[PDB]
Amino acid sequence: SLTSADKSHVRSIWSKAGGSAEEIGAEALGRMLESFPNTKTYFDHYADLSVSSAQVHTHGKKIIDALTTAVNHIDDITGALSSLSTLHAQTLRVDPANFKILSHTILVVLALYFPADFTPEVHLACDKFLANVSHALADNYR
Amino acid sequence: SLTSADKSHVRSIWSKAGGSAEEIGAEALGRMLESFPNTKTYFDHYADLSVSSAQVHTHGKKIIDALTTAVNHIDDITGALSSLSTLHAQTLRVDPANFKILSHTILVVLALYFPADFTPEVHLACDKFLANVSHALADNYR
Amino acid sequence: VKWTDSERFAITTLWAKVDVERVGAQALVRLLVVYPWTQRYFGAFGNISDAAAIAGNAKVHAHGKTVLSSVGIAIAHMDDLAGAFTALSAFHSETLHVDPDNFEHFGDCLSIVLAATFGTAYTPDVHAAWQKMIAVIISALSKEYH
Amino acid sequence: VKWTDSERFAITTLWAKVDVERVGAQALVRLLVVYPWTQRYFGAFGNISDAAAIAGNAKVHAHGKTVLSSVGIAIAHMDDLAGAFTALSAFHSETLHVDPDNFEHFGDCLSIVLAATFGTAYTPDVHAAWQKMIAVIISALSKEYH
Ligand code: HEM
Ligand code: HEM
Ligand code: HEM
Ligand code: HEM
Repeated sequence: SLTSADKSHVRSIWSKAGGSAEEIGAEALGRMLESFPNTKTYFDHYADLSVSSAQVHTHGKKIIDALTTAVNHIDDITGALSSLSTLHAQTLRVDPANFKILSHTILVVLALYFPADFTPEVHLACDKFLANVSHALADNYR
Repeated sequence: SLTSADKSHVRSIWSKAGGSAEEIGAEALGRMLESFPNTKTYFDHYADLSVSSAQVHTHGKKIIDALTTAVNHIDDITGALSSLSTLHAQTLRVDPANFKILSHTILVVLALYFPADFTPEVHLACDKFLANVSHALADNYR
Repeated sequence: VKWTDSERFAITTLWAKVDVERVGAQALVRLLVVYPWTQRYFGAFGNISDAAAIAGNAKVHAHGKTVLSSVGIAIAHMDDLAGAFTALSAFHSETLHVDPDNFEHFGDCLSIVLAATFGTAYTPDVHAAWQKMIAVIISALSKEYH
Repeated sequence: VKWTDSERFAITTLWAKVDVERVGAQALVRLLVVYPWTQRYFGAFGNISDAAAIAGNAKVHAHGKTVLSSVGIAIAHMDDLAGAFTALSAFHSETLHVDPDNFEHFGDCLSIVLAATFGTAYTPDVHAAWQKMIAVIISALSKEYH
């Protein structure tokens, strides 16, 4: 579970980044698609998978906004994300092995854009937080 | 989370096997050590790692008894196993990647000894249940 | 990979008693039930959304047998499998986009089935050799990802 | 592994600006803090039980630099790494018993550090090439497990 110190660290880095939701989310999504190309089949309906893609921008903002909501309901990530879990499991049919991939590219992007804020302990906190988010999104799969 | 149908299935197969705690646990531990030999360093203090080893028998019974306790407190696996989590994390220093390995050899042994009881749905239930046990044991690691 | 003679023999002898139909059906059935998101990858099979439907599905049966015959082929190429499986790897990556975590789910299902099928004949040493064989298969199928 | 010229160049050019000291220390620091059970494997380093102690530890620093120089060596053998790393793989398996999941924790730390170090120069394409390089390193280090 996230400790109080973890949640402070997550709220801190997210407060610093949430204003760039679209840019951050497009970088993270874009990077998932290019660095882990087995993910591209999920977004094969988009004409452009690049960071400048308007569809990648729109969807990237959705991802970061959903995480912001989780950060604001950090004591119950399960309830915040259970609807999205159903969606990814039943409608989108996303293999849940992919959740850690987007979690990783999110961390990369946070490092890239806020290197002084993303200290080792903040990374730890943010890694626990995205594992919790991923565990939550995986919960309805079986 | 485990559904009611999952918990019935777990209690069923465990009711059928719990009487053979020692034999079952020695097979599962023995098999972990031989099939996944990167685990042997954790039990390097034992003179014999074979299924007939008296130390493997004593410890195998402990493992199966701890799982039995979890099966009997199946609505709160976290509270049942938090002490063991601390122990594996702080005292034993077991890398938590190993938890899925013993989970798998437990499933193998259940299949082997109760093939007609270990139907696909029971396997599903028991796989969810041991993932939950593993997630619980991993909880105090960071 | 380097094999001991005992590993070699454990594998080929067990294999000589494997019904590739029953074992292959049962392994694939378990994959589809225990890891039900893998059902996405098998759209061609029709209704595989629940356990009784998966288990009675004749296309699940035929495909399990195909997977197990390919296992047979891996055994025949057990000294050169990375190479023998190049197309099959490439096929699972580039055409199907299977996350390779699913290869070990399948391996686990297969080992579980062999235990159920063989009982006490699936001794710890024979299990260990089969886990090594499965690990080699997994590694070969995961290779043409990079 | 097959490399494009663009991948080749992305890697060697980024590498020409890497401070193996600062990047190697920071990657290892992150490994020890974010995955704190890896601390068990590094008993020789003394007190590495908390973040400020890990980060100020001169043995953590020296060892991070060693890991990054080995990364340098992988780059120099990027067409034959499975082979070049055989002893190093064998060493991590048979002497140290490192679970190979930890190789990807380390890879992730390294990519994170390169992003922090390089900022916008770590473009998606350069990140993709580096992830491929890390995946090759991981695969090479995991190989002498079977
Ligand atoms: C932190 C993890 C994740 C979060 C927070 C997240 C969030 C979301 C949200 C909020 C939507 C709905 C957007 C809308 O209403 O328009 C969505 C859709 C989607 N997600 Fe995710 N997701 C995550 C992981 C993944 C992964 C790993 C994949 C695939 C590799 C994936 C694939 C999709 C797809 C295909 C859609 C439909 C998007 C579209 O049609 O344009 N998601 N996700
Ligand atoms: C389902 C997962 C697991 C359960 C339920 C379990 C349970 C236990 C229990 C109850 C004990 C204490 C026994 C006593 O008081 O004498 C224990 C000790 C131990 N566990 Fe586990 N454990 C699990 C997984 C693992 C794994 C995966 C490893 C290593 C690969 C491991 C290594 C140990 C070791 C080294 C000890 C000390 C045993 C001794 O000193 O003889 N455990 N475990
Ligand atoms: C681990 C061992 C596995 C082996 C040995 C194996 C082998 C095979 C073979 C031999 C074929 C026939 C290919 C051809 O036509 O040339 C095949 C097809 C296929 N495999 Fe696998 N496979 C494995 C795991 C998986 C997993 C885990 C998935 C998905 C979760 C998967 C999905 C498929 C699909 C979708 C096809 C095409 C089936 C169709 O006809 O509709 N495989 N596989
Ligand atoms: C992923 C890339 C990694 C590389 C490239 C790497 C490379 C190296 C190298 C070059 C050495 C020096 C070996 C020698 O003396 O010949 C070494 C030592 C070592 N590595 Fe790694 N390693 C990696 C990951 C890991 C991980 C993840 C762990 C543990 C979690 C680990 C644990 C060790 C230990 C314990 C030593 C001995 C250190 C000592 O002097 O006390 N390594 N490694």
